[PDB]
Amino acid sequence: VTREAQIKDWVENELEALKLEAEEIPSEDQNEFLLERTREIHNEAESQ
Amino acid sequence: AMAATATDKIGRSVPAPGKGILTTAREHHSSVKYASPNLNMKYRKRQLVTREAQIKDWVENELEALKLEAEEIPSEDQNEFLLERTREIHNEAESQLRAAQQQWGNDFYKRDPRIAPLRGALATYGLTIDDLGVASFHGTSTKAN
Amino acid sequence: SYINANTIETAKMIENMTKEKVSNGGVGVDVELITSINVENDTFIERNFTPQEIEYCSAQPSVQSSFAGTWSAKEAVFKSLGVKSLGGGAALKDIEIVRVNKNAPAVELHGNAKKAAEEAGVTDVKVSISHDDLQAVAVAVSTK
Amino acid sequence: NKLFVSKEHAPYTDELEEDVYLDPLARVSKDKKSGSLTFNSKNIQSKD
Repeated sequence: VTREAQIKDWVENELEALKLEAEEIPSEDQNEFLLERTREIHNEAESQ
Repeated sequence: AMAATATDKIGRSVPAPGKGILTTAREHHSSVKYASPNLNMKYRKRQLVTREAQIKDWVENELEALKLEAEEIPSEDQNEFLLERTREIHNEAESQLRAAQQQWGNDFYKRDPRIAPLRGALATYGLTIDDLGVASFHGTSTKAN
Repeated sequence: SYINANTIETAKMIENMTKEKVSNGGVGVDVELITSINVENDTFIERNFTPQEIEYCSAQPSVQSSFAGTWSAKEAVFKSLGVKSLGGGAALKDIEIVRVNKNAPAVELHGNAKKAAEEAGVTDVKVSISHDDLQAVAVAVSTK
Repeated sequence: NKLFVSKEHAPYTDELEEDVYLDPLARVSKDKKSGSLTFNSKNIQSKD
């Protein structure tokens, strides 16, 4: 239950950091960056 | 690095070789515009350094709680409680550091369908598919093989 | 087999803070995992260690386990004082651990860490260190 | 006397054999015509 809280926190901080990497991408083709890279954070949250 | 086994398809020829070991190079390519950060070792190492801090914290809080359980024990035979139960927190600290290493170092690619077993195996030492130097062929001197 | 040398020291260091030595004194438990110490990196080692602790730790069998033993004592003292910050970042060079070969480790504290200790009411600062291949635990008591 | 029914064909054709082996997410679907589970080329290296 402790370690599940830590993973919840971990996902927030990688969605904050994925917002701060999507801005530098031109907003025409940042949809396909977010689709690729939220799926990667879904996986890493599942694994943990 | 890797060691696999595969069968082939529906047939009626037991000595006929097949293509079934191709599955060691199975990966998804639908979404191959931007590089997966799970392959970057710097990233993977950053996540481990983070999780190592959390385990350091975790050990403190179980040594605070082991002090608050040793008091209620008569001080004659609390030595044998501490020996037994610091050793148990040594183990649980080791398991968690190994499990974190297993997750970012060794098995980063086992639940990523965009990384082939063959590619992941070599990526765990910073090798690329372009470093597989030599292929040792079964090479039986048969037509089919 | 089961109860190794490291479990005797860790059991003895949290048997010296189970309400006997800790009557009227702020206590400080810190562990640091061996792996998180980077010896080859010279920015971390120069700014957070004295020339007396680099000369000692470098000459030991397990250089990375000995730096993690000392680094844990500096984070055990820094908590035991009670003080939150020593101005800006963490420069724990000021808190020195003089580890004599086959001798209990001494704490001699200089600079801005000495001032906030004598101001808080701190005469002597004890510290204990057990270190091995994984964890490096450090207990400190600070009495008047 | 039909509990046992030999398959005559694989779920893939010899044309899709390699494309299926290489996609970890390739699954099998009821074929409208034949009524039997096969790999369709639309479900191989598919964004969905």
